[PDB]
Amino acid sequence: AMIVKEVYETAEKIKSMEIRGAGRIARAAAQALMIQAEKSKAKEPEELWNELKVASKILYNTRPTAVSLPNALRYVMHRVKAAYLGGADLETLRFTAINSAKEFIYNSEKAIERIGEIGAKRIEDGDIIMTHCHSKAAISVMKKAFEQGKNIKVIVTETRPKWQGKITAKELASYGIPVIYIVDSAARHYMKMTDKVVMGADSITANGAVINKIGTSLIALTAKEHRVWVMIAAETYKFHPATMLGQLVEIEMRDPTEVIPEEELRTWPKNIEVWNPAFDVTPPEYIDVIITERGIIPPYAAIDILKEEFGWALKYKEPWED
Amino acid sequence: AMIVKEVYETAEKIKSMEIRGAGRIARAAAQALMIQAEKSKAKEPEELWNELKVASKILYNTRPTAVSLPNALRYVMHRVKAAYLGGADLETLRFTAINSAKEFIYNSEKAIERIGEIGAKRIEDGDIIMTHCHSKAAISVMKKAFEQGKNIKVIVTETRPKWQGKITAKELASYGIPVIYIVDSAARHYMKMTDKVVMGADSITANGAVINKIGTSLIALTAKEHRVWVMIAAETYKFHPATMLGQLVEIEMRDPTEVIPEEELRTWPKNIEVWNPAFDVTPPEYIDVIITERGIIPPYAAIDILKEEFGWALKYKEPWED
Amino acid sequence: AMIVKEVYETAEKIKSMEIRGAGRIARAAAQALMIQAEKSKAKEPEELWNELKVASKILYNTRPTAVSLPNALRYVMHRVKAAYLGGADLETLRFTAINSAKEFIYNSEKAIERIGEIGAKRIEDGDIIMTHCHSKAAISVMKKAFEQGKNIKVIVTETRPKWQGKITAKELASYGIPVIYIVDSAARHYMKMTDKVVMGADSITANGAVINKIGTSLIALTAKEHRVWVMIAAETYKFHPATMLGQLVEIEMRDPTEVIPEEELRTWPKNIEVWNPAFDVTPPEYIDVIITERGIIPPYAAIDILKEEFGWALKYKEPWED
Amino acid sequence: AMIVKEVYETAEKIKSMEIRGAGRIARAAAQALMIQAEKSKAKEPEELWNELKVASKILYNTRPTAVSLPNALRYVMHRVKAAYLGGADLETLRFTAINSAKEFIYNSEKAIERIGEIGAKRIEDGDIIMTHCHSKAAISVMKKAFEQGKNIKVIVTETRPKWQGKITAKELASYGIPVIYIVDSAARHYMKMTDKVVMGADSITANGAVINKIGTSLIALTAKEHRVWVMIAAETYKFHPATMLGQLVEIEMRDPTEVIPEEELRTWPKNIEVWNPAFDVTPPEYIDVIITERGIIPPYAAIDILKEEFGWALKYKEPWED
Amino acid sequence: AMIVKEVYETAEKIKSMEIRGAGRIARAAAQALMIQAEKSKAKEPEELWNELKVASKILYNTRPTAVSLPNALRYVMHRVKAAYLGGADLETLRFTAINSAKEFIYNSEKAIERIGEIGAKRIEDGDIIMTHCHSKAAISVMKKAFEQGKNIKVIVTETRPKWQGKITAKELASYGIPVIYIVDSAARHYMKMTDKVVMGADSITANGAVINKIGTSLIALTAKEHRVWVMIAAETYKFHPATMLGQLVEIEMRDPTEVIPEEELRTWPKNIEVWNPAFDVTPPEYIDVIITERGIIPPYAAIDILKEEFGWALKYKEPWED
Amino acid sequence: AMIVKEVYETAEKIKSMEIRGAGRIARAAAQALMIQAEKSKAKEPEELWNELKVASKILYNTRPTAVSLPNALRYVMHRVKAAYLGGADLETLRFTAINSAKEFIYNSEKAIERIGEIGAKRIEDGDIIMTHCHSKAAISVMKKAFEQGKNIKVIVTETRPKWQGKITAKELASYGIPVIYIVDSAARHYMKMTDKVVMGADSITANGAVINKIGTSLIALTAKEHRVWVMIAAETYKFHPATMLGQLVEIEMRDPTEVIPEEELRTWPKNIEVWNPAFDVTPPEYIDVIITERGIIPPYAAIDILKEEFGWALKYKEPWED
Ligand SMILES: O=C(COP(=O)(O)O)[C@H](O)[C@H](O)COP(=O)(O)O
Ligand SMILES: O=C(COP(=O)(O)O)[C@H](O)[C@H](O)COP(=O)(O)O
Ligand SMILES: O=C(COP(=O)(O)O)[C@H](O)[C@H](O)COP(=O)(O)O
Ligand SMILES: O=C(COP(=O)(O)O)[C@H](O)[C@H](O)COP(=O)(O)O
Ligand SMILES: O=C(COP(=O)(O)O)[C@H](O)[C@H](O)COP(=O)(O)O
Ligand SMILES: O=C(COP(=O)(O)O)[C@H](O)[C@H](O)COP(=O)(O)O
Ligand SMILES: [Cl-]
Ligand SMILES: [Cl-]
Ligand SMILES: [K+]
Ligand SMILES: [K+]
Ligand SMILES: [K+]
Ligand SMILES: [K+]
Ligand SMILES: [K+]
Ligand SMILES: [K+]
Repeated sequence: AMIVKEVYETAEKIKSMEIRGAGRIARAAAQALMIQAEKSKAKEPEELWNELKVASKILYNTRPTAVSLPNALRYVMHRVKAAYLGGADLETLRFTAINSAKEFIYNSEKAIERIGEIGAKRIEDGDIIMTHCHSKAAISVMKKAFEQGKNIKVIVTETRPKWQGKITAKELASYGIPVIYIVDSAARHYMKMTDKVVMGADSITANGAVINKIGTSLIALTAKEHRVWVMIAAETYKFHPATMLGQLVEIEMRDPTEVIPEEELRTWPKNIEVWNPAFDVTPPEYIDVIITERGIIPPYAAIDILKEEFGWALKYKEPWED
Repeated sequence: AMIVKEVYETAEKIKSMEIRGAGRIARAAAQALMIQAEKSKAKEPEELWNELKVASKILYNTRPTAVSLPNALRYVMHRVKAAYLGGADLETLRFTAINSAKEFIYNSEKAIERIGEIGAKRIEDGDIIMTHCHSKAAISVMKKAFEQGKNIKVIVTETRPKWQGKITAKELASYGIPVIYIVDSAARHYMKMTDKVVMGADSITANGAVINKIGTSLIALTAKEHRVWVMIAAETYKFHPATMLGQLVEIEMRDPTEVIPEEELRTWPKNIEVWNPAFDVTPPEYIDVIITERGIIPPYAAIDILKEEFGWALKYKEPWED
Repeated sequence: AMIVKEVYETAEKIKSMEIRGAGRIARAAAQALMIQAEKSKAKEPEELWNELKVASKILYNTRPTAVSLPNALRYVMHRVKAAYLGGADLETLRFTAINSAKEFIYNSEKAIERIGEIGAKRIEDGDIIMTHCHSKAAISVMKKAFEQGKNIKVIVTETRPKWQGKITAKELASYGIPVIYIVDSAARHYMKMTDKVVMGADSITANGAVINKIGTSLIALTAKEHRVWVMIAAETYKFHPATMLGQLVEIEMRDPTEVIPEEELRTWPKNIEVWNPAFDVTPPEYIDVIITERGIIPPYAAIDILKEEFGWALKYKEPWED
Repeated sequence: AMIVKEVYETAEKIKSMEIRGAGRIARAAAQALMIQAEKSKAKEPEELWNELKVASKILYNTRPTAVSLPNALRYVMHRVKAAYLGGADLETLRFTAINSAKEFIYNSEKAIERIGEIGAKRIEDGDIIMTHCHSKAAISVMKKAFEQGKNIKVIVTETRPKWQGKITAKELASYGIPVIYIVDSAARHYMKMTDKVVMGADSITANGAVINKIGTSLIALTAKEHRVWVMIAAETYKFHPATMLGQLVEIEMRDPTEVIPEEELRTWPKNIEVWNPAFDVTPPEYIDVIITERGIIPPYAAIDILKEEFGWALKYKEPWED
Repeated sequence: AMIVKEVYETAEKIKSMEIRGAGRIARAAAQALMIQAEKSKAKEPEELWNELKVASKILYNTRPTAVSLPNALRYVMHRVKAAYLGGADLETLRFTAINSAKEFIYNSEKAIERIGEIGAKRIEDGDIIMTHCHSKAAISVMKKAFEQGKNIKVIVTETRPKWQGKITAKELASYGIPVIYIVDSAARHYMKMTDKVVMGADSITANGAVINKIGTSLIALTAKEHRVWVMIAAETYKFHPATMLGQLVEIEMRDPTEVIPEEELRTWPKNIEVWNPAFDVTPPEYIDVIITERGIIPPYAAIDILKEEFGWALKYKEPWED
Repeated sequence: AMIVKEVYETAEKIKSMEIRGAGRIARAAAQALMIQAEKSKAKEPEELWNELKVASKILYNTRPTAVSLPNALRYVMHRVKAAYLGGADLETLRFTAINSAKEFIYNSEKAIERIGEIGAKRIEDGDIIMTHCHSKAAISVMKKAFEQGKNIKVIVTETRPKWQGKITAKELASYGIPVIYIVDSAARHYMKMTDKVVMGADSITANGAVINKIGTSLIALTAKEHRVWVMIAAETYKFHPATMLGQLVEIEMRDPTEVIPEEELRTWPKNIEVWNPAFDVTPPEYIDVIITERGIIPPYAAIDILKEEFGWALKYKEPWED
């Protein structure tokens, strides 16, 4: 297949984390499919279809843990598959792909804005909020509550090894929100003064577990310990359909040099191994609510989001497979 | 008073953490008093006594949290005080100081070796041990168990912000112990595969609480969560006499530029504050045993170590005060 | 608008708690809209519509915490509103108000009887049951169990500050049920002998939390500590629609002189503040089941009752608004 | 009245536990109805209908606790009853009974197979799995994970008093799976080395509680203590519809001589009573997932399985009742 | 036999709770013995000895639960008994009684002062403290922290049925301390805002359990739930020696008319029983420290206080017994 | 050495468990050293010393887990050793062996009686008590309570694999105590009706952990879940000195054919391994008190019993070593 440059570059940027965060990765995948479709020099429906399948596979094979990425490719490719198999001609097939992409992208933006509005109602004047990593859905909540006049402060954890917390601290301070920045290890120490914990998600499973940046689960555990509300801000496309049929979520292991720079690491002895898991699993007993664009649910209702939105597709193969 | 150079330099090195770890800080303080005494050009007992009081105050005012430092100065200064007040002449007073210092220093070395031997009996062939920071008492335990032929591995957490875990990983690997190095945030994720947790202490309180490097308490919490043994390796001079009469232990707050380098931090906006607590408090319910040079105790027997060894001195003022 | 006397009187009696209990308040509110529609001297539909709107606002601004009140008002006014906007003449609009209110009242009564039949199946012969406040729904359960010939005893807590427990003790004893009356403080001490706890609700939230009379959450906490089943008897109109989209339930703060009578309180020093929250929040982890007129549910299924009964109205404004 | 000997023999064998296991019991009851219908010498539909009702009652009165049995009888009898009341003639009613019986049996076999395929995806290479009693649904899970090439080992508890664990041990070993066999008392002692607990169910209630062989609740309690996953493998026909309306599940008390043999027991004095409950109740907080043939659910979604499959029947009497 | 009216009046006042609080009751008993000895018209030592024994018995039979009372009687009577049996003459035995009484009283006053000084060091500036009942030992703590210039605020629970919280509220406010006054039921609701719980004790047992005013156990349970420190301020004479040898502490059941006044209660039907326990048992896992006049201890060191102070007396009968 | 027949026989009977129970084993071991000293035909002290050493080694290499055995051996042999090294002639050494052994036996018997008197004070009229295995110390408690006229019932668990519970059930019933006999698996199911749990010990460690018959820790876990008091009746010679200096208690693994009789086990597949741990470890958090002959202690005071009774011997070698 003739795959445009933009697919390869998007995929590279997803792998190296120049494009990061689960929502954004998903939109970048949709965007990459859109562009494959705009620029295809294919002449028959079958050549575009083959290109879109191949592009989808390229994009799916970047980072495994955030289900947002394949849910975006499915959103597009289910619709493209149905049009192709229904006898669509070339320009019809192209436009199904382009318009599906745009639609996912728009709904993603709108879901995040609505999660903001719903989640902000739970934030109260004077609240100290602790967060972790950098999540646009969680930030949407904190930004909105501040826009409503509530005087909040946010405790931002630095989020080793990639320092996502620096992104969050700078962004929240740019909206005028006072920030306290701490190392991850200090989360129990400051949990007494915290009123709420607001974090994002990469995948949410059928039984209510949340997969999110390495350390989330520790934060949640000590939050529960201290009876501090744990709120997870997550779009419907963070819910993981394959877990309904027993699939385990793969935890991505990333390069040890994100932890210890190559310069330093090559001087270390062989009998030291560096392990660098980028995500951990938080069980539902430590989460009080998930804030989606359709409402607040307990984590044990994740299964209902999945049955409503994604169950239908589980009988079929992935829409990009042969 | 005429204070020798070595007192000022020791104190500076303690403050900047070029001399670090609670045991070592204490020995460096004893050592500094020893040298003030060796080199004093005082002519009367009262001039040396005044110099030793002043030196003690200099040393006490470096870092507040590890009670090892004042317990060492007390060990020396109680003995010096009693000799001075008993009418000691100059050379007698000098030697009381020098010999007391040496004695603390020797007993410290021997206590750590014995903690090693006692703690190693609790480590079993095949054990995966998790640790935090860099503690010579904890390391003594792991080194000894490896010397006994037990095939162990150690999970070393990096210990932000000062990276003490790098010291530990390199030291344990130099003895031939296989090391797995992880960020602090990954401690819950790897707690399932961990058999034992072995950490040090800076201060242990009357009710059994352990004050140790920022993050210890999170590690302990998730250890308890997973029914993983939490063992604290601590010399008797880590027990904190003033807590028997209600004293709270001060948590040292260190410079924000240890978290975010000055180059980067000066570019950040004013409405971000960086908080850098160097220690946290682990309650006794999350500790299974303390390994001292006199045995294994439950954390609730800390009070007995204190009553035996230090209660006597609480009626009196600090031995270096006027 | 020409608001009839029974509306003002009902509103004063809800406010002063001469009419109290969440179900009874809701039925009284529907009865008041009923009497307004009956006696209105309106000539136009637009005039009666406007009277019912104003009556509704009066009734809604009485006590904030029990969502039964607005759910009753909505039940009548969604129906009145749809009639009005579909051109109903005067007598059609009138009958729609009167009939919808009678429907609400009749369904409320049947729901309570059915809650009793369902809940009584979980009560066993010889059971000691502890309750709190005065809940018609909880009493329905206990009364039905006793009529089945189960030999029960009920421990009734006094329920400060308003003494609702006196109502409960005399009601149960007048049905022939043996009663043990205790102070709220004694709930842990007698939890060892209790087999079941049965309490009502004022509001149940999307995440499964139960808002009920101050003290409820303490009793639930210690029931859970002791593995004593906590059952909340509640009608579907106790479920709180706005919590689906993030709203917090307002906790009513009633007058200090309910706690300390005015004649005593005026003599107390100024630096004493009396705080009188009329409700607390029991988290779903301390509740075993909610008994609704449609069946036994776990508390985390509250979101399903809400989705199916109330979710449709949330995109619209309140049916009594301009 | 003219009941074939296969109905009586099936009943005897259920009661004596020659036919045992909840799914197998349900298959054997459907089969017994099948045979009554095939061999009936009835000449009129009302007479066949009577035999099916009497045979249903005889099979229902065998063992109380596993709801699979009545759910099987209902599956056949709801269909038979609708055909009888719809005017079906003899051969039509006969066929309805035979074919409904056959479908239940075939659905049961397929459901156990699908549970295996779904549950096996949760099992990872190198897993130690603990199980209890003998459950074909739990075994299907382990058998499929092993066929996928996962090197698992299974800890099998003996399961007093009837020794069902001997069946499990010999069966898993015949498939190639290594087994560690222990007494029920040792389950906490080996919970440290276990990665997963996989058990079956007799009845699952509307609140998510699982009723299973005596001792299950203990294993789940200590598994929870240790953060070991508890997975319950259970077909939809193990869900108990009467619990939706408050019914308590009856715990079967079996003969004391299963505990102590008759010869020994008759020598014991009369102030010893032997108590032999065959099942216990595990609360939903100690269960991570239930694996049904429709997917993985949190136990709190048991109510959703009940609503969509069984709720409809609750307004009617039992299809075998007069 | 010739008992002075002050003994009888002291006893009446203890029984009616005109003299109340464990420490005050013990002081009043020592004082009553003092007065019997001062005013005795006995002419022989055996006759004074008899009066002291009879008066001890009368004071012992007033209120059972607070061990301070018998410990005060023992303090005086062990000394009196050793003087009588050592041959003391009249004036010698008289003086032994007077002076032992005086020492107990003076030691009690000093002990409460020292508890204040020790406990106040645990209180930090800005602390919200919750308390229960009226305890002079707990109040000494708050009063001293305020005198040190810590801006504290105290949540005082009303303490039904005798309203001891009104004493506490008015007393702390008279010292300048702001008070929030609430019903006992609201303790969980305000536990989120509380930094510390500070209560007293009637008896502390050999296993670390604290027996204190009804409701204490509830407050400690929810404090533990919230990670709020529970501190018990208690003199050494609140430790219960008979528990070392297995004795159960008797929980006083007081008149029902303290709960419901006589006038109302006589109108109630006979199938209502009012139960009025005046104390409950808080287990040691819910207590962080006991603050004695000898220092801070974990509750598990209660046995050490008992061993060193009281153990000696357990082989003897009560010093007032024949 | 000329070892008498009774030593070899006693050692075989400990090994085969014809002599079992930790206290009884200890008394049998002392009785065997006694008989060796009685019948020895030694001529020199050095010869008898050497016989007693060898006899001791034989007796110690029988069963490893109950420290009562070596503590008995030490009791006799510390004394024999000190006599020998202080020049005792033949008859003096002999008498020292015989007398020390008789002293151990007499003190063991008195300790058990006294444990009974102390423990029975914690048992109340109407109590349901659950026990496990067969512990003379626990039986002493129950038997004394029943002789005081407390109307108790005892739930006795069968205690697989060796059925020690049959011994317990018949012993208690022969004293007139009502007995309910159940399988170990049923302990959680009947924990709701139990008021107290009373069990023995084999070894108690420095950190407060109790090593007792397999299953003990499970019963303790669920007692704790249900707030049922767990009391361990144990003599001071059940406390384990070497744990003070870090030693782990060896858990005895007994023969697989205790679980599955040889005639059945030889027919089972090779990939089944039967594991038969005779003991487990109950952590101190699940124990309320230890009842020793010196009084009630919390489990965390085990270290005090050890320090005062046994600590002195730890710097020396075992008194039967070369
Ligand atoms: O764990 C991360 C980022 O992972 P990484 O940095 O590894 O992509 C974020 O919390 C989620 O992705 C959700 O973010 P959002 O709410 O922005 O979707
Ligand atoms: O918390 C630290 C180091 O603090 P820092 O790096 O701030 O000195 C170590 O665990 C203890 O000091 C004990 O170490 P040791 O066992 O070596 O005394
Ligand atoms: O909290 C209360 C009463 O509040 P108040 O007395 O302040 O109105 C009752 O438990 C519920 O309202 C339920 O009662 P019911 O089941 O009767 O609706
Ligand atoms: O409790 C038992 C057997 O009871 P019994 O031995 O008393 O029949 C099994 O775990 C379930 O019945 C599940 O079995 P399956 O998964 O085979 O249905
Ligand atoms: O329980 C009470 C009072 O009981 P009552 O009101 O029944 O006497 C107090 O908390 C303690 O007695 C401590 O008091 P203090 O610290 O004053 O000794
Ligand atoms: O664990 C057992 C017996 O082990 P076994 O039967 O394997 O010897 C008993 O509970 C203790 O030994 C205490 O018994 P006692 O209190 O009688 O010493
Ligand atoms: Cl709310
Ligand atoms: Cl051990
Ligand atoms: K907090
Ligand atoms: K582990
Ligand atoms: K109970
Ligand atoms: K495990
Ligand atoms: K708090
Ligand atoms: K119980």
